[PDB]
Amino acid sequence: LTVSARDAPTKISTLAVKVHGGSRYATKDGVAHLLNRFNFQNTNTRSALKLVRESELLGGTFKSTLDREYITLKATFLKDDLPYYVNALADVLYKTAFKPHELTESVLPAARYDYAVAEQCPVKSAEDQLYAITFRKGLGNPLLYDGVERVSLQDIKDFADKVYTKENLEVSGENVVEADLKRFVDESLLSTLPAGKSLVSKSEPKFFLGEENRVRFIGDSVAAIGIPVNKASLAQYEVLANYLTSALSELSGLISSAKLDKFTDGGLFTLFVRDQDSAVVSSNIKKIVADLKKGKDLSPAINYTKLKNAVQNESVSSPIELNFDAVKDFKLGKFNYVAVGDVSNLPYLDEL
Amino acid sequence: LTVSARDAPTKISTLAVKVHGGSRYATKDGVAHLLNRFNFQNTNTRSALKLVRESELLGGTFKSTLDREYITLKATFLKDDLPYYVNALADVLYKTAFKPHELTESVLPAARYDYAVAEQCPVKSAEDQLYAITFRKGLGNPLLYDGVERVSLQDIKDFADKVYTKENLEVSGENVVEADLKRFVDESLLSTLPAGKSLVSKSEPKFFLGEENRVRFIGDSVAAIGIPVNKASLAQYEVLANYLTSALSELSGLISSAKLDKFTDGGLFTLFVRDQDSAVVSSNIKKIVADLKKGKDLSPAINYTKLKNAVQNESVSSPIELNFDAVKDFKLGKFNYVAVGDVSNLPYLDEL
Amino acid sequence: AQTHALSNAAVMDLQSRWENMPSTEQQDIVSKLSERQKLPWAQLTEPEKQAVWYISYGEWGPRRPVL
Amino acid sequence: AEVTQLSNGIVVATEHNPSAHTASVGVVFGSGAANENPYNNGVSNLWKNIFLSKENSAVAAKEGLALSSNISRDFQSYIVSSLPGSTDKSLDFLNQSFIQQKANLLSSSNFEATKKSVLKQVQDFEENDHPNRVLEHLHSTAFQNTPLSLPTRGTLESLENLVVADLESFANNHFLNSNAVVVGTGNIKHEDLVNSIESKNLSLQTGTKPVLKKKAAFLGSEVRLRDDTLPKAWISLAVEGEPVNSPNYFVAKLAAQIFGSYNAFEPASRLQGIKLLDNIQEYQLCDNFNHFSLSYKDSGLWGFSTATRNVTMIDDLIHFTLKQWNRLTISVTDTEVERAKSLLKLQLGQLYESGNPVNDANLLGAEVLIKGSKLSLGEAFKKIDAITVKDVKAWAGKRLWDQDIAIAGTGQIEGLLDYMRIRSDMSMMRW
Amino acid sequence: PQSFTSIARIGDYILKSPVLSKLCVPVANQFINLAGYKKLGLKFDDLIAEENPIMQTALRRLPEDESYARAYRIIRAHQTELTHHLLPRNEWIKAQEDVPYLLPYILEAEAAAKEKDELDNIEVSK
Repeated sequence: LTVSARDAPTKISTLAVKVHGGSRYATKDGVAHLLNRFNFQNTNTRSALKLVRESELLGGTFKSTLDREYITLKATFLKDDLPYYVNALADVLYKTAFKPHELTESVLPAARYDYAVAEQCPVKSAEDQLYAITFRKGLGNPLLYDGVERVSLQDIKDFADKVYTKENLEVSGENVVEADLKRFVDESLLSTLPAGKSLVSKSEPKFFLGEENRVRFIGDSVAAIGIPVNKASLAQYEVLANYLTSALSELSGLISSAKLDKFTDGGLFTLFVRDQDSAVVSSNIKKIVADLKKGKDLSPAINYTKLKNAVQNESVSSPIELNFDAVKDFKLGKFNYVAVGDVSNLPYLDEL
Repeated sequence: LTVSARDAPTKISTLAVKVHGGSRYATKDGVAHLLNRFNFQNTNTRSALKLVRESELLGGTFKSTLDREYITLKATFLKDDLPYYVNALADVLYKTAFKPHELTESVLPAARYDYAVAEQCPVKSAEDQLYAITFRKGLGNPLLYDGVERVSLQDIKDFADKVYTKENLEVSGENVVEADLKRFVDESLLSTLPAGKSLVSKSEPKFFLGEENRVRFIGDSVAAIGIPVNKASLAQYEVLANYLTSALSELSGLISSAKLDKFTDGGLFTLFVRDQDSAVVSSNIKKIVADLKKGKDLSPAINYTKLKNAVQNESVSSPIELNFDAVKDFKLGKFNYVAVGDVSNLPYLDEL
Repeated sequence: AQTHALSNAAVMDLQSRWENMPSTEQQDIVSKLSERQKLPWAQLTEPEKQAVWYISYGEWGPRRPVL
Repeated sequence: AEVTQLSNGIVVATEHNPSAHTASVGVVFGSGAANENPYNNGVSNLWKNIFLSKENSAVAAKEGLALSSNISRDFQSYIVSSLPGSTDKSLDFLNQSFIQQKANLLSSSNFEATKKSVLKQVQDFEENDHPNRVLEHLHSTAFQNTPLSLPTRGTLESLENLVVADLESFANNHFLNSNAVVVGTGNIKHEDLVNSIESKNLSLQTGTKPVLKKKAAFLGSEVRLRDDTLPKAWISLAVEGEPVNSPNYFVAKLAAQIFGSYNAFEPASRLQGIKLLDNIQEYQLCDNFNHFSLSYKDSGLWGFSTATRNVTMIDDLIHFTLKQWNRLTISVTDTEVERAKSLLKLQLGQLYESGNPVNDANLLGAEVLIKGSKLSLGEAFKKIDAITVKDVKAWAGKRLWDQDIAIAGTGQIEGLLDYMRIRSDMSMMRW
Repeated sequence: PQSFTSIARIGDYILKSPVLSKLCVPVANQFINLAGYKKLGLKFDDLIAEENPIMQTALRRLPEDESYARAYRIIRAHQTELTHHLLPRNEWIKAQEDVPYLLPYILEAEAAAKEKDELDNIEVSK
């Protein structure tokens, strides 16, 4: 239970509760997706309809977001309504009803829509494949629920009790008086949560290199590569991501996207090539991997990376401080590869 | 243009025309499947309806079948209508109409039904990936058409012009006089076909060992392994398949199916384990793999496999000649592996 | 003089667009066509020729009819 | 908070945010797609892509700078973002690449390549972005034969005939000191920005922008682009609205907040306190809708947009939504007004406090280019809190009750009824 | 309800006869001009009644580009007639553009339906 906030002369405030309950901690496939969609339903003292109607007359909104590390509950509101939204967030983590009719009428249909709009994007399918073959169990767990493994109402109840503990969440606010937030959190239902254990481990995640996978798909073709990154190399691959997409590189016109996803214990580097013609995709990926195997000079991109890092760390309240000053060169070694689309006309790993 | 027949004092006759035009010779994905479903449509002299109505009053039927090596046209009829059915098959290979509205109304809807039926079976899925990862572009081509690669009406016409040649097909008959069949094969439209070239390549195909693949699926979990076989070791793997699915083996209770598919240049050995619960699939596949690594004695099953091979070869006319008299032992080496179903609870290749 | 031709986006249909053009943009078209008429006339393009005829004798301004 | 000076023909406006981690400087011009003609439509879109070309961006990247540009109907902006300790580096880049030395950007092999890529962006927009191309045809038919009807991206026929001499003509008439505002947002100081322009002697041309002949004029009409191969139906419908500087500027925005937005697949959007949801959820009339209030220099639009898959019940969706607009004139509760007050303040507070210095620069320059200054957020909250039920009824009586409408639609719109049938729904014989 | 196979059989005999072609074809050209469907921007093949299975089959097998064009000519004719006017003379259909585009699809569908009726009433000899 760590509480922190920053003040400002501003009319709008934000409050977030971050829980280490993402898909990498899920006991069953999609159990974290179902708990995320179950968040702001009826509680034991208040209904979902009453919460929406009352909050609208006060000027506020609610949102729940899921990624591979966190489940986040967010409230945006007017500045003077702070004590109302502290109790509202505390009630969600404490006394959710978990009614059987709420799963079939509102929670399951919502999860079907999220899965339907993500199975149509070949880039999202390729990224999940890269996570699966790099890390097998854990960070490689599926993100969304698709019904392959049967998840029941009792499983969602059990998962919530495991992750909604006093030692597994952090409270942060924007444009909030820090002294006032601590008093409101202290006397709310958050202080009476069970004191469980932190689910985050201090070790490094086991990874695999040299893997491959192909998926048939009707639509655009996608080719992608993936590189696991440890803690010491995080700054080197952050410059590489910004150098490849910017105008400093001749390869920028062939690369659809490129990014580094950073965790507490490491990260993963991803690069995507996507086009409607399979011949274009085949020629581009071969030229990209041949140029990176020779080497690059990532010095002219340090200042550009420093500005881009500060842009995306403006909202994040706990950004790890990277150096970027000791980054000189890059040389491609071993990597994972995934092809999605017209796989009978796309290259294999041994041909790259 | 090879013609051969076997005679018998019976009532029913059978005529078959085998073309080296299977899925392994397809220029585009599923173009051989589409040519299979256009084989008995309208010709330039007779309609599809007229042929069905005329042969019903004479006592005969028609069929066309596709596999990875052959396209087969077959006719079953009463023994005295031989000349009628020779010309009916000759007209199919010569002057098929290939109309734009036949593909839209009859051929494409028939191909969608075939693909949807095979997709619902996890064993057919696991066998397809085993062919894909062992041989990549030869025998690894997809069998059925799914629309991933666009195939036009001119593509099907071009494919037929290449495989329907006088040097690429054989004619066989059962309960048919051979002298009469040779006369009718001549003075027919088969003798006026273009004399192209045989598409058969004698060299052994390239294969790959130690591969893996996983597919998520809702239904029954399936674990399968596959082994490429050369021409000189076909008999050894023929005994092993019969032994593993017989009462002589203790593993036959844990095995769902096992077979050896034979080609003129080699073969592929397949073994499947299928169950509704993924805990049984994981346990059964581990016991089978460990036991096969130690080694098995196949001498007790030689006599059993001689009779089983005779059962299958009665219908076939050109089986592979095998000996079985020198099969002594077996020890498992390297193999490919595919997991279909609830993959998060099924083992990986490194754990077997 | 200014030698390069006036672009098609400039004088495509001068008769239809003349009445709504801003005045300062009307003066700029006149200035450039005056330097262009100093060249031999066999070089000028058709939209350029139709513009110079319309601006002098077109049925606008003074030449507006009674009804 | 904000400070504006007129040291010369150029105007300097700033917004100091000492608790920020970036700074942005740039120039916003008071011209947009409303200052073109059918034959050069899309010139201002070509200028934006020249500023963001590869060669121009390579120079800025080596210095640690990021380039941004936006084109609207009334303005266009060119922004350079940088770290707080490198403001003078961005002013130099803006000067040497845009204010002066514009010929190297306009070189051949650079105009040709940029033009080829913009032609591809426009073609994809006209074939894939159905909800956004319908809103563009709504302007085209509501303000036909008028400056306010030209699309902000141009057309395939204007661009295909644009030539080497067409782009230089536009910048002569419109990129001037009297038409420009220099804007600095983020971790920058007003005194530090003015002291830098006065040293580098930054200056644009000294002309005056041309004066148009016509003005914006609303005309009730409709355009239909039927396409039976598409799976949905996209429809936009609006009446004449309020321009910026109108006294009824916040009443029209509050009126659009009463009906709000909707998403059929979001569980919390089905519990909103809007009475329109009771008629459209029983048979699933639509997938989503949103109400807007667009304000320009001369006029504006007030209406809503929908996308639906229930192609056989489109008339019910239109009939029920227009009958709810009828209640603004005759019978609107106090609770509806008080709820919309709280949601409008939250929506405005998010827009003006997003924390992105690029967004603030566009909003600051556009406001100063019209009103001469910028209204404080606290001053806007006082005006919103003062609206009454009697103000809503008076506004809706003159703008909505029995008035002409403009309609645009595409997709499977065979079930959209005729103009007069829809037009007759704007009042009711019972009152 | 006369079949197009019957019309074509009679029509061809006139065209292959040199004597009949010179006396009948001139009359037919004046007959078409006086009919005046070209002044509404229509071809003759757009006037054939379509509420039967034979014409619903032929219209299904027509290519998309032809089908889209036909739908525009029909809509334009309805709006022109609505106003009790004609089209401007330069928009009229020319004689060289009035071609039987749908006729081959109609004849192919008619031949299939006739062979189905002759096989349903088949009688096997010997």
